[PDB]
Amino acid sequence: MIQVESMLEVADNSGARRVQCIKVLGGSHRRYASVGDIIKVTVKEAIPRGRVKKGDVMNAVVVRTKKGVRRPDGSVLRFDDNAAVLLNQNKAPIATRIFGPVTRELRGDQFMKIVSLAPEVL
Amino acid sequence: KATLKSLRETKANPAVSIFVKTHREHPANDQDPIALKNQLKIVEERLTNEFDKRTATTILDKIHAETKEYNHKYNLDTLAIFASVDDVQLIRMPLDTPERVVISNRFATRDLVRDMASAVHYYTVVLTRDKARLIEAANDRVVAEFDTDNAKQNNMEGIPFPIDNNGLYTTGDGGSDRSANNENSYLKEFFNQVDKSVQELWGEHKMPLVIVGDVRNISYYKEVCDRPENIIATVSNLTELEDGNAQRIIDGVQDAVEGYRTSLHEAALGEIDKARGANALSTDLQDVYRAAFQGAGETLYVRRGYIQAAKVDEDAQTLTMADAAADGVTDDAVGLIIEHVINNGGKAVFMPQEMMSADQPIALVTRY
Amino acid sequence: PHVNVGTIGHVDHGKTTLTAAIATVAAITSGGEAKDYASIDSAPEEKARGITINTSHVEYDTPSRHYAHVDCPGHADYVKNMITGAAQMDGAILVVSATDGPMPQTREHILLSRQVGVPYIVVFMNKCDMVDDEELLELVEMEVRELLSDYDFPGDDTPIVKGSATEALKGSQEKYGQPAVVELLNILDTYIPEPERDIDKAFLMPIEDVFSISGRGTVVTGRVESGIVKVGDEIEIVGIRDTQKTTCTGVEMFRKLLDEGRAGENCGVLLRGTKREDVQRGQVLAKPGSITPHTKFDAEVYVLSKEEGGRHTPFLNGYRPQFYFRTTDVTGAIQLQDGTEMVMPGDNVEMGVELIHPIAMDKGLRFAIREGGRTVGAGVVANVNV
RNA sequence: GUCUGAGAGGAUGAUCAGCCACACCGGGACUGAGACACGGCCCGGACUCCUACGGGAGGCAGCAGUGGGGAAUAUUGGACAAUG
RNA sequence: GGUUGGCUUAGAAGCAGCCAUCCUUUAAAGAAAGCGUAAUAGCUCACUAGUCGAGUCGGCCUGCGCGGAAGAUGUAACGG
Ligand SMILES: Nc1nc2c(ncn2[C@@H]2O[C@H](COP(=O)(O)OP(=O)(O)O)[C@@H](O)[C@H]2O)c(=O)[nH]1
Ligand SMILES: [Mg+2]
Repeated sequence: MIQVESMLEVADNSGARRVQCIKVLGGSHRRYASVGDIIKVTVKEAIPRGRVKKGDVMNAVVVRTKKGVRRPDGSVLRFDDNAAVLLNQNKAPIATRIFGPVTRELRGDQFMKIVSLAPEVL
Repeated sequence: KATLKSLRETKANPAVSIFVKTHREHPANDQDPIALKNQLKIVEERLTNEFDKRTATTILDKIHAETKEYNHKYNLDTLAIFASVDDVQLIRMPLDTPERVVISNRFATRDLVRDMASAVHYYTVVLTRDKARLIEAANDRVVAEFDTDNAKQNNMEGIPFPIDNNGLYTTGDGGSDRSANNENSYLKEFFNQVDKSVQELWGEHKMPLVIVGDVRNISYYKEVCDRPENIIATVSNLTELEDGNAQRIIDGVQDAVEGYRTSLHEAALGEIDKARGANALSTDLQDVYRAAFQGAGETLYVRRGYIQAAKVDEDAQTLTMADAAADGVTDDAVGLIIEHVINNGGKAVFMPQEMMSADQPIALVTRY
Repeated sequence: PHVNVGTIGHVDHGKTTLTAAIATVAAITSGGEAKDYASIDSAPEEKARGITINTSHVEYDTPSRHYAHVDCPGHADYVKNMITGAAQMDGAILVVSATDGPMPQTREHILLSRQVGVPYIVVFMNKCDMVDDEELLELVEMEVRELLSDYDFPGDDTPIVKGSATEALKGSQEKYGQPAVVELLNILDTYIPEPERDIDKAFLMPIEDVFSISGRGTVVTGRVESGIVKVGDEIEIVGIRDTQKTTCTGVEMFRKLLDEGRAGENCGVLLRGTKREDVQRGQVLAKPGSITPHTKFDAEVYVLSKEEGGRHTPFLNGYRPQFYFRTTDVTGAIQLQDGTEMVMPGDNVEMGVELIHPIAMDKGLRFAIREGGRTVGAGVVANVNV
C-alpha cells in the first residue's frame, strides 16, 4: 500500500538510498501501489558518485511492502520495510544486484532480471 | 553596391571574394590585420597563377586602396572583400564563415544569401498590469515602436499603443469595490482589448508576435488571444517594461528569437522527410547540381559551413569530385548550387550541424 | 540433397507450361504433384528488402535429390530475381521455342546468367509439336549453341533436349512429351553437380559487433555464412583496414563455449592479440587467402524503377551512392562505360564502382544500392580489380 | 649503497645484499620447533563465477600471460645438466 | 490545322499572370468554359452532324413557404 509522499528503501545497486513516491501510475485517481506496481519516484538520498543523483525523477517498481501481499490460498505475506527497484525510461530494471528478498508477483517478462538477481523469491 | 542584390548582379571576370575571420573586441582583434594580409597573399598568388601578374597586381592594388584605411577595431564577425577590375566592395557581416578565397565569374554571395534567409520580422507585445506597448522588429533592431505619431495607427478602431490600463478599478470610479475580487477578470478583459488592438494592426501586416511580460500577464494574454497560433515565443524574464527603451526589449528577446529560428529548422526535417517519401529529394552532389541547374530545385537544404570543390562544366552537366582545387575547378561547387537555386526562384535553408547529418550534408527538394 | 533450378527464356516460349510439365512428370512416383498452369502463372509478389518480385516457387524431388524450381512471369521479374538472388540457381533450363528461338529476351537472359554467375545451363526446346521440320530445328540448335559459346558457356557440350510441354501435360508418350521431360530430368540429375554446402565452403564471417573480455581478448560477433571456425584456426581480418593476422582462441554463444562455429549460426569468436579498436563492423573473418579486399570492381546492377519504391531519376556517370556489403555501407562512385551516359530506371547494365575504402569481396557477392535509406537498385559483383 | 660534487655537502633508496612489513579487506585462532601462515582453517565483508534457487567456489604484490591505466617496460619458452 | 499566339517565366504548350482575338478544312470546333500536369500529356465542355420525337429554355416582378436558427429547474417562442 504505497501512496504519494511515502518513502521507500532502494533494494538494488543503483546508488539511491531512499526514494519518495510522487505518483502511483496506471489510472486517473489510482490511490495505492502494491508489489509489482510501477510508480514515479524522486530519489531523496543517494550514494556518492552513483548512477542516480539526489533529486532525479524516475520510475520504480514496488518489490516489498509492509502492508503485505495476499495469496490465492488467503495467506498474507508482510515485510518489515517498503522497498523499490529503480527502472528505466521504458520501465526496465537498471540493476545488476538486488538486495533482500522479493515476492513472486514480479514474475512476468519485464521484471525477470529482478527475480533472478533476488537472493530470495517468496 | 554593398548589398546582396548588387553582388548577385555584377558579373566581373575575374571576380574575387575574400573572407577574413575578424573579432569584435581586443586583444582578440589583434590578429585581424595579420589574417587579412594572409588572405591577400594567397589570393594574390592565386591570381598571378590563374590569369597573370598584371591582373593580379591591379586587383590587389584596388583592394589595397580600400583596406589601407581600416580601423580593425570596429570589425564584425567576418570581413568580406568583393573585388574586381575597377571595383572593390568592403562589407562587414555578423556571420561566421571560414576563411576562403573564391575566384570565379560570380561574387560568392552564399553567406549573404544565408544571412538574408535567417531574418525574422516579428511583433513584440509588451504587457504589464499598467500599460501595453507594441514593437515591430527585424532581427536585432527595432523597426518602429507604434507611438501616437506612427501613422500605422491612424485609422484604428481599437485603443492605439501605448495602451494605458485606465479601467474603472484602476482609478476608483465606477463601482464594484475591491471586496468583489474582480481584479483577475479586469486584467483578463484589459488584455483582451490589448489583443484586439494587436489583431487589428496584425491583419494589415501579418507578422509573428512575441509576448513579453510577467508570467501571469502573458498567461492571461494567452487565455484571451484571438489568434494564438501566431505567437512564436513568450519572454517572462525581461526587465524595465515601462520606462525601458524599445531597443532594450528587442535585446532581451533575442534568445527567444533564436530558439524560434532553431524550431523553424527542426520543422524542416519533416519537409525533407516528406520529399524523401514522395521521391522528390536529391542528395547526391551531382544530382543536386543538375536539378538546380535545369530549374527543378524548389528548396535547398545545406548543412552549415559545407564547402566542396568540384570540376563543373554546365555544357554536359557533370560534377565530378575535385582532387586539389588547383586544376581549374570551381572553388565553391555548393555555392554554385545555392546561386542556381536562388536564380530559378527557389529557397536555400542553411541547416545547423546538429540537425543535419555530417555524411549527408546537402538535400534538395525538387519540383518533380 | 537440394538443388535450385529455373526456366529462363523469351516470353510466351512456354517457361510456365514447361515448369508445370516437370511438376506433373515428377509427380510420377509421387515425387512431385500434378500442377495446374494457372496456379503457377499466378506468382505472388514479395517486396523483400525494398524490392518487389513476382516469383513462382515450384518444388519437387527425384530419386537423386530435391529441386527448387523458379519461374517468373516477366523479364523484369526474372532480372530482379537473378540480381537480388532470392534463390541462387546453380542450373538453368533455357526454354527455347522451336520457332523464333534466339529472341532478345533470351539474348539478355543468357548474358544475365553469365553475369550473375549461373554455372550451368541445360537447353530444352519446346513447341516442337508446332514444328513439322528437322533442318530448321537443327538451325535453331546451332544458333543456341553458338549463343551459349558467345558468353563463356560450353555450348558445344551443352545438353539439348527436345519436346513439347503441352504434350507433356496431356500425357502423350510421344517422344516430344513425357519422354522429353524424362530425359530433361535425367540431365538435371546428372549434368548438374551437387552444389557446395555452406559448411563446406571456405570459412567466412562478417563482423557485426566487437567486444572485449578481460583475460580472453577481442570477441567479434556475427553469423558465420560459410565453413567452420575452431580454436587454433588461423584466421585473417579483411575489409576497411589492411589485412591483419590473428588466431582463433575460442568460439562462444550465450557466454558458453562451442566446439566449433558452423555456417548459418550467429556464433561469437575470440581473437588472439588483436585489440578492441583494431577491428570494426564491416570487416570479415576469413581463411587466410580465401578473400581479398578491393575498391574497384565491375557489377551487374539493376536500377529499381519507381514501381518498386525505386527512384525517380536515372543513374548517371559520377553518381556516388551508398553500397551495402552484408554488414556495412560504403560510398562508391558509379563509373559507366563508353556509350552509356544515361542509365534509365528499370533497366540493368554492367558498371564499374570505386569504393572509398576496400571491402572484402569476390565474384558473386551481392549488394544493395541506396541513398537516404531508399533502395535505388540492386547489384552483384562480376569482376574485381586492383 | 647510487647519482652528483674538488671536497664538504646536496639528491636519492631500481636491479644486488641485509632487515622490516604485507599477501582481496576486517577479525580470531588451530597445528606445529617455528605461523596468528602468499598458492592453510574459521567468521564477517566487497567483488567475480556455478546452481536444479536449496546452496556452493575463488583470490597472480610466485612465473608466464590478459584486460585496463599509462609517455612507457618483454615469452602463456627449456631443463632440473650445474649450484641450492 | 497554322500553333507550344506573342510576352513573361525554371516552366507557362487552350487553361499562373499581361496584350490581341487572327486565319484555314470546314457541317463544327474558343489563340478555350472546366478538371488535370512541374511543364507537356490526358478527360471533358462550348460547337457541329447523326438517333428519338413535341413542346421547350432562361431571366424579371408579385404572394405564401424552406435553410440560416445553440443555454442553462420542466414541454416552455398558439394560454392549453
Ligand atoms: N503447343 C504448345 N504450346 C505451348 C507449349 N508451351 C507453352 N505453350 C503455350 O504458350 C503459352 C505461353 O507459355 P508460358 O509458359 O506462359 O510462357 P511464360 O509465361 O513466359 O512462362 C501457354 O499458355 C501455352 O498455351 C508447348 O510446348 N507446346
Ligand atoms: Mg509465365
